[PDB]
Amino acid sequence: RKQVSDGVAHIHASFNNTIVTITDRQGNALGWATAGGSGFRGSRKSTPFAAQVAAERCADAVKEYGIKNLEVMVKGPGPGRESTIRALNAAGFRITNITDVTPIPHNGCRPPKKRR
Amino acid sequence: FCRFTAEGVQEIDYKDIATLKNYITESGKIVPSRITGTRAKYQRQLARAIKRARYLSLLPYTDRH
Amino acid sequence: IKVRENEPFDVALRRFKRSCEKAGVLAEVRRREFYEKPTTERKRAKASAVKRHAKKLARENARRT
Amino acid sequence: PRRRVIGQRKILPDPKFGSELLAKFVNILMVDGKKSTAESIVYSALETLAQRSGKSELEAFEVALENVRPTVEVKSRRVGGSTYQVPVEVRPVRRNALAMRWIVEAARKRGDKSMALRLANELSDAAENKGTAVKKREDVHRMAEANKAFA
RNA sequence: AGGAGGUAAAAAUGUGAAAA
RNA sequence: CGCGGGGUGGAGCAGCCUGGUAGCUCGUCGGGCUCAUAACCCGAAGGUCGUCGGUUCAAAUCCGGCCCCCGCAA
RNA sequence: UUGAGCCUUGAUGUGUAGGAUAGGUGGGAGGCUUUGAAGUGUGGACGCCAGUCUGCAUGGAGCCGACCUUGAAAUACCACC
RNA sequence: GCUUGAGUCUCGUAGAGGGGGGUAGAAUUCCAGGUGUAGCGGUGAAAUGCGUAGAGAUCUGGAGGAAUACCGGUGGCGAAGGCGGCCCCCUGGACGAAGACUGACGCUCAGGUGCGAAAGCGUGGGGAGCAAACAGGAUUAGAUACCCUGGUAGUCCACGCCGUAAACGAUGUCGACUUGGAGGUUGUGCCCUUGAGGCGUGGCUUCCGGAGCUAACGCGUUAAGUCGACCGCCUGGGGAGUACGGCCGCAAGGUUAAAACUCAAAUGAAUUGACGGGGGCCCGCACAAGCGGUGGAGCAUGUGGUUUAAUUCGAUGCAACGCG
Repeated sequence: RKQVSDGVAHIHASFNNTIVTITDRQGNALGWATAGGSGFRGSRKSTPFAAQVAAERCADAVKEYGIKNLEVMVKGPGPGRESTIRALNAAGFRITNITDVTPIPHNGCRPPKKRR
Repeated sequence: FCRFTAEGVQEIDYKDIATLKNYITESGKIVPSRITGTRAKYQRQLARAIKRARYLSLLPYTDRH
Repeated sequence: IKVRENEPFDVALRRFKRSCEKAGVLAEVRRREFYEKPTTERKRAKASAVKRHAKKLARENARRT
Repeated sequence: PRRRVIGQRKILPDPKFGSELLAKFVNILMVDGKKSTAESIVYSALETLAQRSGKSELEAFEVALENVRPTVEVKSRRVGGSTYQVPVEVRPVRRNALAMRWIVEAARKRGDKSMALRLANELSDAAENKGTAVKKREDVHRMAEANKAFA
């Protein structure tokens, strides 16, 4: 709860899951989001619909937490990528900032080779 | 497709702040010569001023800080 | 990298990525260099670009239109 | 079946009053070509709908159609890589025929008393939104809508 | 129309001799 | 002797703290997707639910006592 | 502080009958009414998703017990649970 | 002896030229807290792997090693292999306008000599990620297979060593000579710097193509065109670039290099069909939408199967089965 105004939701968007716990810039973490824990296994793991139903079930009972607008920091491609946080804006909960931090290196350490 | 050294002599240096930031973009990319139409030998100098001012902290290595 | 707009956005509305990459540099420069082949795949599509250039010059013959 | 084009053709009407949509409902229940028999009984099916409603012919049948008439269609459409069920629009060419084909199929089962007494049920099953015409339609509206990704 | 994104399950064998 | 637990088609494993279904697979039969073989998909035989007894609308399940076994200390 | 034992107590109890998600026993018959009702905006402890109950309340002062289909009474009340 | 060959100096041009030393941020990421709900995970789907001590996830803090996103381009430099952020250091070679200088000192080269991807190997460090060998789950008629989650050596810097490649523009090097179009291109001459230039000059490079040439393909002023200098190499295919011996190397092997025997073919270019799970398009109930059913079941015919003295026979992948 804690009854605050806004917050900093950092979204680690993997190729399979838009993992986001309702977090803050100070570490205050309450409300999870999972593309597998919201059901949707099989082909439905990397599907955008898995994330969106999980994102509404991420902002579940957060009105009591006081939080309305949340700083989205989306990291990676993400299964939804344009609807996960958008339906939250379509439901009304606007975003203070969408900082899509793509972690681009200068091609340092050698990357793997899956899908031979 | 601009006034170049044959006519428009110009020092391509990292000291001149104006022209240095005129070929950059917000997405962490020096704008290539395929659209701006700069000359190649000066493009190498255009390339160098970015790496030079990246050390001077006129431009970062990323864009989010 | 950033699509906010902050007062009047209310939706995603992200065609900035659809016009630049949208998956481009993430799904290609994530891994797998190989250091040997791509240049031919670059040049063959560049030959296709040459073929796109060659076919545009041979448009005006008669065409019956 | 790639460029099939033709205007819609004609069928046999009802000789009591002027109604083409209700007469189209007759041809569906007309099976094996024994049209005269069930046409007399679709008239009694109209009679037994006129007791659970008491309003009219094409208002009792309308209420027995508006709680059943569809709007959307189920179709498996891929974006290119995988198949999934999507809620897509039905054309009115099928839609007008869709709802009337259902109440006929609703009465093809439950053969307890005569055809009047079965369609007594299926019309009020339709008039109050509690029929196999709509419960199976409720399943389609719930399976497509639960997985909409693209259009 | 120049650039772009987007694209799909495991499936094997049939030894000999027949060219005016 | 006593804290516990286990007996389930010809054999193996869930059903048990929530009673309403006696099921999941192997070997067995055939019918087809192939042009032929193969990978594959269905309906099924057959278990006194260890036995007897008691409540309940009804008992594998919830309980009584007894025959037969296995993890431990007398 | 936690997992148990036990308190003032806090809930909860559907082959089938069903206004009633009734564990047996059990008795008299009005509880209820400003030591501020019979309704509902709304989160939700209960869950066999069948369904009532508690606080607040713009209002504001009504109602059913036996009597009935049930093997049993109707969380009206109710001793031990 | 001069000079157009060749060579030297002058003066500017550009560059991942070589190596050595710092640097910086990001990035998978380990040492953990914060705070926190049950999965994380992966694909064809599932799963071993993995987390309730609180992982994925979360931001601030801390430790690195190894490589440099955009720039970046059929772009540059180097003999080639090959070399890519930045910055100064010692140092390579090429080019260019125009002068002065010695005056044929050159061109190629058996032998010899040096350099020489990666992998491998030797001693020592170093190890983050990737990943041989190695583990498991499944797909499977087989899995020492794709897909999938762990991981060693190796990658790593320094010194050695090996000396192999599709080390390949599959074209030796040197110089002369022979229509052009269109890109990239850096020194550089004149004109109006009038203005995004006009008009050239040459180094080098890319593509389409002329005569010619070529088996044809195509190459085509960087030739495979027209000639000359000289080195190296081939004589049908397999056997075999192996055997034996020498040589070199720590070894793995490299290297120089047959014969016997066997066969009458091996091959290359291009042409017309056939097929491709090669890509696109048009199209027949193929699919799509419903309607009706063969199959079930009660009966009839047909043939096989199983029996019979005969239960004829021919048809019997698609084109046999109510067929003759």
